[PDB]
Amino acid sequence: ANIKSAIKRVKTTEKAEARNISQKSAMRTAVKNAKTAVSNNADNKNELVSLAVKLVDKAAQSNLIHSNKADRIKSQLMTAN
Amino acid sequence: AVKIRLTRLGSKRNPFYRIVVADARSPRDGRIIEQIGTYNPTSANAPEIKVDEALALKWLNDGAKPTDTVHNILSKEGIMKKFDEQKKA
Amino acid sequence: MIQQETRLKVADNSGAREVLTIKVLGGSGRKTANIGDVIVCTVKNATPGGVVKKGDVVKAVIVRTKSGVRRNDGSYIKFDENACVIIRDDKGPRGTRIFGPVARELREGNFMKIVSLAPEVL
Amino acid sequence: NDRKVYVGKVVSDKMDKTITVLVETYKTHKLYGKRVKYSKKYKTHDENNSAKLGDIVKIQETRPLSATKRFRLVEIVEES
RNA sequence: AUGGAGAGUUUGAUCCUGGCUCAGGAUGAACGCUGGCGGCGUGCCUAAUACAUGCAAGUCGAGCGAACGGACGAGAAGCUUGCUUCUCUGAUGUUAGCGGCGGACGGGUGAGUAACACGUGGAUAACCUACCUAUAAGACUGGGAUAACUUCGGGAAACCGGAGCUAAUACCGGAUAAUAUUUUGAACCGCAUGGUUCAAAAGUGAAAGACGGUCUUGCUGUCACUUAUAGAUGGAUCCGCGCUGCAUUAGCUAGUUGGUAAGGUAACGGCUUACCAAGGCAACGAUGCAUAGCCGACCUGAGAGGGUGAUCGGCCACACUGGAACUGAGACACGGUCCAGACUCCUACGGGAGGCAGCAGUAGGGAAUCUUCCGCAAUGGGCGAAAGCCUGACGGAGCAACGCC
RNA sequence: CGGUACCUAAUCAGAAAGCCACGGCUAACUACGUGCCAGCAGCCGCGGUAAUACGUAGGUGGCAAGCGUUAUCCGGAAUUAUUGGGCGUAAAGCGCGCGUAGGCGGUUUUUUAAGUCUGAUGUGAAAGCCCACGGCUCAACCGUGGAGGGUCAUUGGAAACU
RNA sequence: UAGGAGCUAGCCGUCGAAGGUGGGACAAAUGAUUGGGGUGAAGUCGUAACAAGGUAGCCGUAUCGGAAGGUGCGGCUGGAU
RNA sequence: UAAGGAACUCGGCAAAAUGACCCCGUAACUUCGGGAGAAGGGGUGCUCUUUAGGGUUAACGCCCAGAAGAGCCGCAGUGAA
Repeated sequence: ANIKSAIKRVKTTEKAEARNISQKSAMRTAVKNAKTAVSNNADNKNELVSLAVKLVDKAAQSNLIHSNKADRIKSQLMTAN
Repeated sequence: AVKIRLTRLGSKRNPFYRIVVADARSPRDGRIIEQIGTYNPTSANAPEIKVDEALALKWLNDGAKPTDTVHNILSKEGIMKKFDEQKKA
Repeated sequence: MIQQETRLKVADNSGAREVLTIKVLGGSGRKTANIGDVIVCTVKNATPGGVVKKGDVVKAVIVRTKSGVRRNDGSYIKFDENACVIIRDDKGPRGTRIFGPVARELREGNFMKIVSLAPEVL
Repeated sequence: NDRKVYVGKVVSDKMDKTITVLVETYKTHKLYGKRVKYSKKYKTHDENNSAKLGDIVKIQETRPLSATKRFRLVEIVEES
């Protein structure tokens, strides 16, 4: 017996999870290569890091990621750089 | 949000209300934070409001909201009138 | 081709897990059976509980032989095991939870209740 | 605030920076009222394998540093 | 200190040991006989067994597109000179959608769990916290999209699967500020460590609606907005003790116990994965099996102590059974999703659906436990400027000598 | 809720009692029937021709909108005894040694404060139990103020006894 | 043209509930028949104990007997001089 | 040799199936030796790295690899017997 509010919440949670995993995989990709670019002393060791630290609190002022995993990721980049 | 409420005690066809600052998600007759005073509509003539006004202002200054009947209780004594002078100063 | 003393998986929750055929009913001298043919059979491995128990003699219809049937358009269908549904002597089953695919060729044998209680029919 | 300040007696210094003290006190019995000694092996965190077996060690509790040790060392009153 | 009694029974007759049986209280009691009422309470203890039907979570037009209804300026007039044909200012009303918030509370149940579940007392220099309150600083400039709607196909259906349009406090891009983070200094502690100025580099927001007055304006009040601090709240983890019966259960562990790294968690950590080391617990009862939610409390007792967990509160656990993640401040979610399973239902047989341990009710079990009622008027809760709507929470009515007076 | 609570009038002794016991514990008994039969029974035990114990009838008594039976729990039960029991013969001393763990341990002085005692807090929510008032027409019940948290933890002290 | 950055769908293998087997452990129900016990009424047969109970009884053990019991060895007085 | 799988038959007669090696596990019952290769499972090709034993020895080499990763190929790796 579906109440007529929960049939609308299952709709708007599919619409809102597609926007999340697009953004949340982009934050995990942009730190997968910037942590590689901290190694090897490459060219964009101060440009991809500025992109990675950017996206990991675009997703922290929104509630994708928590504001203590944001500070934990951006400390694992900027200490090693 | 914490809000000053009325938790009813007493028997059938004889309501007795104690006034209570409590969280909005607790049940009515359930767990409380602090019990300010009482309220009794079915007495002889008065409502018999007892409020320790030194303590009711400790909650109104950090987020307690009266809900439409204790806001009449506090105004019947005069706590809500005296509440402005903390905000005015 | 299903003859006497063939073990068949039982394809519902009638209480049986394995069953062996006594006779292929039909006519006299009838040797084999395919999809849509009713066989009389004793259960050998039975589920604890249910309806039928080990040593009951039940009637049951063939669904999904391993040597399947030919259709009028020259099409064929074959399955990886021989299965079986125990019925209740009005061409209606014992269970309500028929398992596995059922061949189409028993729609025309008035086993419509077995079709409706089944997965995708092919 | 402040944390608990127990004193004990080491039992087995195994390898890798861990000793286990033995705080012994006297619970009384419920019905008959007789005092009875009982033991409690409290795992604790040695810094650099300092304390040896036989020592009496003052300890203090801390945050969980492993699965079973919750306490730290502060001071050694006597040793062997 | 208002606090303690007994009797019968072994014998032909005694004394003693010793069990047995009564006199006293209570109950979620049942049954038999009998039966004017009234007031407060209480009423599936069994099968955490399966459930027909209504019905318990919705709300906001002052977030905004659409729609629909219709007054009101409403022509020429079919002349039936008032019927509106349509046209319209469209006042204003209603909703199917998008969106915000609430669905994690309230309500039920005690299956599982002998356990940091609970009780009590602590700890967090290892923690998170939407709304609410307070303090400041802000709210700039652009963009594309998609339901609704129109059209198509499948299906008797209900809903899928396509095609083209549209709006926002939806979504997204760019500016502008932090006490976050990473580098360098000066205090104090309880080991890692903190707090409070400093000073350098990178990083990050946004919303408009309905008013007011007056300038064809530009400031503006109400409450949404997001940024940083606090407070209040709710939550989490850790610890000392207190936790049933068996030894006719005596060896349990192998990520098990440490280490060093790395990930990841709100957070510490064998929490997980690599290597290194062989530890760890246990007659003070490891383990195993069996039983049981725990406590306030209630019943009993002169106390010591014994017994119970109905009702009423606190906490935990569960939501047909077993796993999992999403959304969100908060769930790994009772009238949410996904998967697996066992049952059950509709069917035009093409594929669709449901989970009363919510409130009454039914069948079944049973010695046994009720109306498919009324109301949001009170108190409380949600959403709203608000009126207000929704609230089987709750307030009442009904039945039963079930108890008390 | 509800034209309910309640208050005014009108009428009538109208319609509104059963239930279990009667030997002795245990306050309440005589008579007919029946004659180890039918049956009672919590215990001991009643019935075979004069039954106060069966069955009925008249009495009486317990107390009453209830009464009685059954089930379960605590008490009586000092029949798990710390308070508060025992082991020659009633049930109960291992058939006796050597000894591990544990329990317990002579006298004095100094000393510490774990046990112990004492006083400063804090806390053991609300409801109820006890006590005192208030509101129910009384009482049940309801409300408010108090013993009070006495279990524990934090803090000073005391130093005999372990 | 569009492409790169991405992203989604799919695909690949580690962990994974249920299921599949397999041998044991544990627990419960049932089972033709069976052997002790309890209780009853006694069908029936004895006389073992209690009186030095007909041979003092009893305890351990062996043996014999359908059983009660009998005997050997040792012990006891809770027995007779 | 489809499909079935002892329905054959006096009877699984015959045939089939099992088999090597390595690893893991192996019950009732016992005269304690056994049962026991009980049963029941798993693995096996080739190529390249890692070191790695036995020592062959001036040693890695000679010789079995002591083992672990990585890769390749087939329907199948004691690929025949």
